[PDB]
Amino acid sequence: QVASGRAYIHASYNNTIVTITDPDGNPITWSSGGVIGYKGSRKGTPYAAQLAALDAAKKAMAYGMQSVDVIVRGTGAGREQAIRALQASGLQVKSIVDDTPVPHNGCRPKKKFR
Amino acid sequence: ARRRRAEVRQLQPDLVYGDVLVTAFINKIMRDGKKNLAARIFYDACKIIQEKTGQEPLKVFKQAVENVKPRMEVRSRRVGGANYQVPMEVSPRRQQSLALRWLVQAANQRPERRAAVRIAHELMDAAEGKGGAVKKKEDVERMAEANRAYAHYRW
Amino acid sequence: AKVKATLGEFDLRDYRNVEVLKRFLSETGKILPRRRTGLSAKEQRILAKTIKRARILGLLPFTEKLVR
Amino acid sequence: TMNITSKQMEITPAIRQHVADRLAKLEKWQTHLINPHIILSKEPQGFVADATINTPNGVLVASGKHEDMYTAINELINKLERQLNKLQHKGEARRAA
RNA sequence: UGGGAGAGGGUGGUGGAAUUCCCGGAGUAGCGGUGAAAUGCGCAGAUACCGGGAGGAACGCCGAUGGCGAAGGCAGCCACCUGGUCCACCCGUGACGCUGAGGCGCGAAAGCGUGGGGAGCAAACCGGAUUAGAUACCCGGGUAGUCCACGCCCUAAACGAUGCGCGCUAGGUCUCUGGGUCUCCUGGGGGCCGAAGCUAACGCGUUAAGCGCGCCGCCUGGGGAGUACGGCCGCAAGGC
Ligand SMILES: [Mg+2]
Ligand SMILES: [Mg+2]
Ligand SMILES: [Mg+2]
Ligand SMILES: [Mg+2]
Ligand SMILES: [Mg+2]
Ligand SMILES: [Mg+2]
Ligand SMILES: [Mg+2]
Ligand SMILES: [Mg+2]
Ligand SMILES: [Mg+2]
Ligand SMILES: [Mg+2]
Ligand SMILES: [Mg+2]
Ligand SMILES: [Mg+2]
Ligand SMILES: [Mg+2]
Ligand SMILES: [Mg+2]
Ligand SMILES: [Mg+2]
Ligand SMILES: [Mg+2]
Ligand SMILES: [Mg+2]
Ligand SMILES: [Mg+2]
Ligand SMILES: [Mg+2]
Ligand SMILES: [Mg+2]
Ligand SMILES: [Mg+2]
Ligand SMILES: [Mg+2]
Ligand SMILES: [Mg+2]
Ligand SMILES: [Mg+2]
Ligand SMILES: [Mg+2]
Ligand SMILES: [Mg+2]
Ligand SMILES: [Mg+2]
Ligand SMILES: [Mg+2]
Ligand SMILES: [Mg+2]
Ligand SMILES: [Mg+2]
Ligand SMILES: [Mg+2]
Ligand SMILES: [Mg+2]
Ligand SMILES: [Mg+2]
Ligand SMILES: [Mg+2]
Ligand SMILES: [Mg+2]
Ligand SMILES: [Mg+2]
Ligand SMILES: [Mg+2]
Ligand SMILES: [Mg+2]
Ligand SMILES: [Mg+2]
Ligand SMILES: [Mg+2]
Ligand SMILES: [Mg+2]
Ligand SMILES: [Mg+2]
Ligand SMILES: [Mg+2]
Ligand SMILES: [Mg+2]
Ligand SMILES: [Mg+2]
Ligand SMILES: [Mg+2]
Ligand SMILES: [Mg+2]
Ligand SMILES: [Mg+2]
Ligand SMILES: [Mg+2]
Ligand SMILES: [Mg+2]
Ligand SMILES: [Mg+2]
Ligand SMILES: [Mg+2]
Ligand SMILES: [Mg+2]
Ligand SMILES: [Mg+2]
Ligand SMILES: [Mg+2]
Ligand SMILES: [Mg+2]
Ligand SMILES: [Mg+2]
Repeated sequence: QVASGRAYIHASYNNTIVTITDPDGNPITWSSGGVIGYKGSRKGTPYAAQLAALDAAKKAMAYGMQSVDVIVRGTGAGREQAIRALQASGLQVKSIVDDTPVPHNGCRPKKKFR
Repeated sequence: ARRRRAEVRQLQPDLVYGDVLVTAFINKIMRDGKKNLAARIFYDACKIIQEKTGQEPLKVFKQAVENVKPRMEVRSRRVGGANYQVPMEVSPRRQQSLALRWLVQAANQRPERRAAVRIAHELMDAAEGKGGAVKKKEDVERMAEANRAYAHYRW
Repeated sequence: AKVKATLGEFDLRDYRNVEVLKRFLSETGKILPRRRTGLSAKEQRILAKTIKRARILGLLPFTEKLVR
Repeated sequence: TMNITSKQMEITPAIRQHVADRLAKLEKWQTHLINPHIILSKEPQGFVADATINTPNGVLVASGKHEDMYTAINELINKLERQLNKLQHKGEARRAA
């Protein structure tokens, strides 16, 4: 069991996946917009993310998780609602950092982002 | 409509109970402009929920109204290329109106023959908790709870 | 609150003045605009070019995680 | 069903049928052809062929004029195709965003 | 002579972010994608997360209505080699000048030949959708090619649809780069607005499309047609 750890939010236009890990970054448990029961574009909404965050706290708290630094990646719509849900869950949420990957103009992107 | 909110008609209180909501139900019973008939069908039922239930028609009546008032409803909206079922909160004017409408409707499905009997027995089941009248409310609500995912698409 | 004010004279080429240079970077390690440094077009070029060498020597970051 | 009205002219069951063979083009879109009505007539310049048809997604209404009677029928069907094909695909555009 | 600015060009190095793949760990019922979906991927352990590694390509912020080039075009950072150009002194030469049919060189991309490289992307192609149908648009895959060297090809909305040089004809303003004596004054660029004037109008206007001189290229109704024949060039495609 681990009392302190990391909560990751991968927030995309299609979905919000949330995984909670240990202080060493190795996953304890994870939820997602599909896990709580949605298919298709529903998996992208904030309610979708809100359920995945809460099922992720609900999950990790059952292992003794208490404190979590929050890490956020991606400009999804259900993003800001995922962080609220983590705080209003009962987890010490000691930080929020945003490690969103931006390339310094690297690989040419697919036609739909050009 | 297209220029301002039309004003809600106030309705005169009745003369058997002096209530403004007992009247607004009387109307919903009334067919082809025969209000005298709308009265004696309703009132006969008030006798009924007294004969078979030692309590107050106006008490049974109003409680059944608060038992069919749909707190949440869905109201469609075409977002992008799909007509989603967005969950709107309901106006207490509309809650009133749907409850009164669904009562007679859920009543005028019942099996017993005379109308006044169906109006009492449906108010005698909605005031308690059961009845097809309440089912409409409970169904409509679960239709909105199931679609709270789109509750942000509200206006 | 412009950056060039909160700093008396300084060399716009001393790539080893991490203390002065680091102020010209945003809280996400990025090179700040002219609207925020107050350097003219002429001098803003030399700032950026020496931030970039300072990064290569390792004295300055290329990017920083955003905290809240 | 399919109704045909020759106003102030005489035509034949054969000619009337040729109209039906020509409205059948609109069946290509596989949408309901509700009470289609073909009105024929003769101006001092050539024939006029009118048509009102309603579908699940709207009505079609056009008029084709020409010297040749049958050539007016094609132009009428020419304009009816365009109105129907728009009714079937106009709502497809505004899907994004 | 003495200074400046700059993604100008070439060569050799090297920095960090991101994607993909492989390896280690940890973990599980989905992930991905769309307008909504499905193909696809996933209990043979995916996605999400941490560590290790390989590799190619492009350089985030700065970055701009910006800078440079004769045009095409040029953007991490370092160094070498190299071009064009502006400024200030008014020292030297002594009309040495302008243009320029031919000629020669340069010439985005795509394409070609030999060899290398190949992460991402992606013609062709396959499959899913969309749809009346959908040889498309959207989605999941994917080969040339995109990248390096050398050699070809020589095209373009190669655009300012505005050839070059010189002179002359209000100004206001914003900006880049110099020089003063630094308020401001003046040179060289980049725009905007406008005097006169021009223009069929739209618009141009000291960055002329105004007023003038020199020289070059070019036009002479639309289609046929940038086609045919011929000739030259090209490996071919195809170019003139
Ligand atoms: Mg989705
Ligand atoms: Mg009714
Ligand atoms: Mg009903
Ligand atoms: Mg019940
Ligand atoms: Mg008929
Ligand atoms: Mg007749
Ligand atoms: Mg007839
Ligand atoms: Mg046709
Ligand atoms: Mg049309
Ligand atoms: Mg010199
Ligand atoms: Mg591959
Ligand atoms: Mg693994
Ligand atoms: Mg990794
Ligand atoms: Mg930019
Ligand atoms: Mg420019
Ligand atoms: Mg002299
Ligand atoms: Mg002399
Ligand atoms: Mg010359
Ligand atoms: Mg020549
Ligand atoms: Mg070329
Ligand atoms: Mg090429
Ligand atoms: Mg080939
Ligand atoms: Mg080839
Ligand atoms: Mg090749
Ligand atoms: Mg070969
Ligand atoms: Mg490959
Ligand atoms: Mg296909
Ligand atoms: Mg198909
Ligand atoms: Mg077919
Ligand atoms: Mg396809
Ligand atoms: Mg594709
Ligand atoms: Mg691909
Ligand atoms: Mg091939
Ligand atoms: Mg080949
Ligand atoms: Mg090529
Ligand atoms: Mg080459
Ligand atoms: Mg251009
Ligand atoms: Mg030019
Ligand atoms: Mg031309
Ligand atoms: Mg030119
Ligand atoms: Mg100046
Ligand atoms: Mg100065
Ligand atoms: Mg220039
Ligand atoms: Mg100027
Ligand atoms: Mg102007
Ligand atoms: Mg004038
Ligand atoms: Mg003239
Ligand atoms: Mg001027
Ligand atoms: Mg002057
Ligand atoms: Mg100029
Ligand atoms: Mg002109
Ligand atoms: Mg010339
Ligand atoms: Mg001709
Ligand atoms: Mg050609
Ligand atoms: Mg030939
Ligand atoms: Mg040719
Ligand atoms: Mg030519």
